[PDB]
Amino acid sequence: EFNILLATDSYKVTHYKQYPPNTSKVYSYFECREKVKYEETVFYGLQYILNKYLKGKVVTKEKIQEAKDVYKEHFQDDVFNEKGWNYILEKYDGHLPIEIKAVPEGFVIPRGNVLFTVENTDPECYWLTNWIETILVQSWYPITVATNSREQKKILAKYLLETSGNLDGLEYKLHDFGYRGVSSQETAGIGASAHLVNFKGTDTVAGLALIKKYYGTKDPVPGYSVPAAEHSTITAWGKDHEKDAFEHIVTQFSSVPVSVVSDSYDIYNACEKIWGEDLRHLIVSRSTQAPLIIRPDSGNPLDTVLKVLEILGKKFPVTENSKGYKLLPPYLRVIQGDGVDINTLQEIVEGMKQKMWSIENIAFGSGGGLLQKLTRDLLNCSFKCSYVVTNGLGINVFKDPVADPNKRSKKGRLSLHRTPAGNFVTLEEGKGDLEEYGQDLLHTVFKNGKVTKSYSFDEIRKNAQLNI
Amino acid sequence: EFNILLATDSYKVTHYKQYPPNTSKVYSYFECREKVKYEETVFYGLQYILNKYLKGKVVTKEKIQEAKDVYKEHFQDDVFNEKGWNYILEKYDGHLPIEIKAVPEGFVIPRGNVLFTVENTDPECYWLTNWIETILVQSWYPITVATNSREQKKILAKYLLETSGNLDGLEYKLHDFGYRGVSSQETAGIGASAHLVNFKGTDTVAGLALIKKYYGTKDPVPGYSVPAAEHSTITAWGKDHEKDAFEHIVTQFSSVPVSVVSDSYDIYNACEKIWGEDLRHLIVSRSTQAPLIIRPDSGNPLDTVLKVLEILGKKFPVTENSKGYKLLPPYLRVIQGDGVDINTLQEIVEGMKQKMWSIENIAFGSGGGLLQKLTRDLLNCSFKCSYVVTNGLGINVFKDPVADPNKRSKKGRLSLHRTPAGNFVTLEEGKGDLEEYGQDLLHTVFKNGKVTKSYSFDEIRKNAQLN
Ligand SMILES: COc1cc2c3c(c4ccc(O)cc4c2cc1OC)C[C@@H]1CCCN1C3
Ligand SMILES: COc1cc2c3c(c4ccc(O)cc4c2cc1OC)C[C@@H]1CCCN1C3
Repeated sequence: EFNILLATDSYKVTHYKQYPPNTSKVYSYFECREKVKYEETVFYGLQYILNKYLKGKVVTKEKIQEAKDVYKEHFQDDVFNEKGWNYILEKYDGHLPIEIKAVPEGFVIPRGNVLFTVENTDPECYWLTNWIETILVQSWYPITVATNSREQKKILAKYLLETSGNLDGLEYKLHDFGYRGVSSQETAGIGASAHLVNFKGTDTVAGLALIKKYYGTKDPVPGYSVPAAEHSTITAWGKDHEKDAFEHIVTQFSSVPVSVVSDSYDIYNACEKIWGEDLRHLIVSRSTQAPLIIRPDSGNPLDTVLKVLEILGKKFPVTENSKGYKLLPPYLRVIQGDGVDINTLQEIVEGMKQKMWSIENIAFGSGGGLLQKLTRDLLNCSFKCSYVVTNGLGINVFKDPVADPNKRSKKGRLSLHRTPAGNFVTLEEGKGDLEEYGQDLLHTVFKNGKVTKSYSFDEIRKNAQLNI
Repeated sequence: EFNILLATDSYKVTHYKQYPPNTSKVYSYFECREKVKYEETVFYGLQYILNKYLKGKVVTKEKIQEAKDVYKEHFQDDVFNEKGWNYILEKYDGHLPIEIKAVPEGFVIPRGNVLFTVENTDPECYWLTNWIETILVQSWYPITVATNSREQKKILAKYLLETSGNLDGLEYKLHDFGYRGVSSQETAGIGASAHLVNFKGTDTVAGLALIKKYYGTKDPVPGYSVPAAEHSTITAWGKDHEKDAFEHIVTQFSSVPVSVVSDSYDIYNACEKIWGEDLRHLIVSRSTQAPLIIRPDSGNPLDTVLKVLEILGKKFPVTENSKGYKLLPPYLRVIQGDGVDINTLQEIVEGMKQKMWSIENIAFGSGGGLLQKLTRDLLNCSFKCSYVVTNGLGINVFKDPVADPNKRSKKGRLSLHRTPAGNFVTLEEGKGDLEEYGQDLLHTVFKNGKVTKSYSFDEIRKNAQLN
C-alpha cells in the first residue's frame, strides 16, 4: 500500500520543471550542521528506510495512475511527471536509479560532517535525487533519538563510575517508557530501536520486531523488561487497600524483579509505612536477583527521589560502598520514570551525589523526553544539493543566506576522511579525489534498487559504545 | 503484519496477575486534564485507530504463538496470558469484547472532561481494557495537532478581521510543511490529517490518503498546494544565476500561484533588486489568481517579514484598505515558513499590525512547530481506570498523588452533558443515570469488534469551526 510517488512534499512534484535545462546529475547530502552541546551524532536508521521504502520494484503502472489522479485534484492541474516515472518502470523494472553512500551505522561523528550522499545513476532521472529527500531526511529522528540516548548514557556512566567505581548495569539505567507518549505505532518502533543502540531496557515492544526484521541480533531479542504495576492495578483495589495491592503484586512476582508505582495516594507514606513497616517482611526476604523497585511518579523529580531515598535509608539497612556512597540493600531499588529528560537526569544524579547516595540505587525511565520531545532542529539535520552537471559541466552549488551563516551548505562532491590525528574531516569540491587524506570513509549502501552494504544491530552497538 | 498482542507497553503483559481477584469489569477513560492556555481541545483521530488497529478479527492462533515466543525472550519468563487471548479467539472469533463510547469527532470540549470511555463486555476480559490503553492513548497526537492548529486559526482570524474586515482565505493562511520534520511516514499522515480539520493547504500528501480511507470527503481531496521552488531548484543554476532561476520558474508557472524561496544568498537584494527591478516586469503582469508568493526562510522571522514588506512596499504599488492597513498589489504575496509555531505566529501578526500591514499580505508555513514539537503533556492527555466491579460490587477508583493535585483522576462511571448555560459538564459516580441533565453526549463508537458509529471529515470540519 506504500506508494513512493505519494511519499514526497507536494511541491517536489513540480521540481522537474524548475532545474536548469540539460541537467544530467543532481547530487545531494545530509549533515547535522554545526551550531547540552551535542557535539557528536550517532548515525543510525538509514538501513530501515532503504529496506522498507526504497529497495526493489517501488514503481508500478497502478502506483503511477494512483499518483496521477491524486495530484490532478491536489493541484487542480496536470503537473505530475508521468513520463519520468514510466521511464523508470520500463527501463529499470521500477527500481530507483539512485546511488547512496553513507558512513557506517552506529558511527559517532562530530557535527558538520557529511553522513550520506544521494545522486541519480541515469541522466533522465536528475529529478529523482530530491524527490526522495522527504523519505531520507526522516533519518533525523533515529539519529536524534540514538544521539540524545547516548548523551544520557555518558552522564549515567560519569556518575555511576564516581559513586560506585564501575559501570556494572549501565545498559539497564535508562528504560524506554515512550510507547504511549509518541505520535504513532511506526514512530514507537523507530524510536525504541534507536534507544536500544545504547541501552537494553524497553517497554516499547515495537522496537524488538523492527531490529529483528531490518538489522538482526545474535541474541533472540535486543531488549528486556520486568513485571511492573501501573496506577490501574494499584487503584483497582480501592483507596483503603493500597497495602493489599502491594502485598498481592510482590507475592505474585516474588522470584523476579518487580517495579511498583508507589505514589497513587501518598508516596512518602507508601515508602515509610507500607513498604518500610507493614510489608517490610516481604521485602527483606527477596533475592538479589529479584529486587523490589519502588517507582515514584509525581512531584518535583529531584526532591521526590532524595526524600524517598532518605525514607528507605531509615527503614532498611544501608551500607557504605568502597567510594563512601550509601547503598540500599540489594533487594531494594528505585526507578524515577516521571519528568525525565537529559536535563532533569543530570540534576538528579548530581543531587544524589551531593547527598552521598550511590547511582547504583537508581534507574531512570523516560517517555516523551526520550522519543517525542526532539526536533530536526536539535542537531540541525539538513539535506541540500551540493553538485549538479548541466550541459556536461559539473558545478558546485550551495546556499549561503546573509542573515544566517550557520545555514551555509557544503560545495561540490563530498567525501569523509580520517585526519592525521584520527579525527574526521569532510572534503568539498571533489578534493577527496587527490587522496591527500586517504580513502573515503563513506560506503555505497544503495545502488539501482539494491541494498549493497548492511550492518547487524550488534555491529551498530559496538560502533556506538562510549569512549571508556 | 500488525499484531495487537505486541502493541502494548511490555509491563501490561503482567497486569492480569495484579488486578484484585474476582474482578469482572475494568472501566477507564481519557481526558485532557485541567491545570496559550489551550482551554478547549478538538476531539479528533479515534476513528483512525479503531479502524486501523482494533476492529474485526485481530487475534489468530499464529499471533498468539508469535506473542508467546517474543515475551518468553523479552521477560526471560513465561508470564504471557495465553489463556485469556485464546478465550477471545474461541468465543468471539478473535474480535475484542470492548465497548468504547466517545464524544463526536470534531467536537471542541473544555479541558477536564471525559472524551472517551473503555470497558470490557465479557467478565473474563477484565484485563483487556488497559491492554489497549497504549494504542488508544496515542489519540493524544491528532487531538493535540488539531487543537494547536485551531488555536493558530483563532489568532489569524482575529488579526485578519481587525486588519481587513473579513476572514476571506483564512483556511489558506497556515500551510503544512511538516512532512520532513516529523518522526515517521505514519506520523506524517496522522498529523497532516489533523491540520486539515482547520485548514486546506498542505504539502504532506500522506494526510489526503488517510482522510479518504478512514473518514471521507464529498470533494475529491481535503487539501491543496501550489507549485513552489526549494533551495535545490534555485541554487542548481549557480551562485551568479539566481535571477535566471527566478525568471525560468515564474515563466514556467505564469498562470498559477507560485512560491519562490528568495533567501538562497541575500533575501533583501532578491526582493529589492531581482523581484523589485530586474524581473518586476514579469510580476506586475501576473493575474490576481496567480500571485508570486515570496518565501523568506532564514533570520529572525519577525524582523525578516517586516523588512521584506518594507522593501516590497517601496518597489510595488501599495494600497490602503478600508481599515487603514497597507495592502500589496494582488499579484504579490509573502509566506513565512521558517521558525513558525504558535508563539512566533502571534509575534509576527502583532508586529505587522503595529507597522500598519494587513494580514491579507502574509501566509504562514509550519513544519516541526505544527506536527512534531508537541507532547502528551501539552494538554495533559491521560487514560485512567475510574470504575471496577470486584465480587459483583462496583467500586469508584482513582489516583490522587499527595505532591500533584492536578494528577487527581475522576471517580466511577462517567457521562458528558450540556449544562443549562450550554457548556459541558462531566458527571462522576454514575450520577448521569439520574437524568438531571439531558442525554449523555458520549456515543458507542466500538462494540465487540465492530465500529458502530462513523463521522465524515466534512462533519468533523463543521464541529471544529471557530465560534
Ligand atoms: C537484579 O536486579 C535487576 C534485574 C533486572 C533484569 C532485567 C531488567 C530489564 C529492564 C530494566 O529496566 C531493569 C531490569 C532489571 C533491574 C534490576 O534491578 C534494578 C531483565 C533481565 C532479563 C532476565 C533477568 N532480568 C533481570
Ligand atoms: C490566488 O492566490 C492564491 C491562490 C492559492 C490557491 C491554492 C493554495 C493552496 C495552498 C496554499 O498554501 C495557498 C494557495 C493559494 C494562495 C494564493 O495566494 C497567496 C490552491 C487552489 C487550488 C486551485 C486554485 N488554487 C489557488
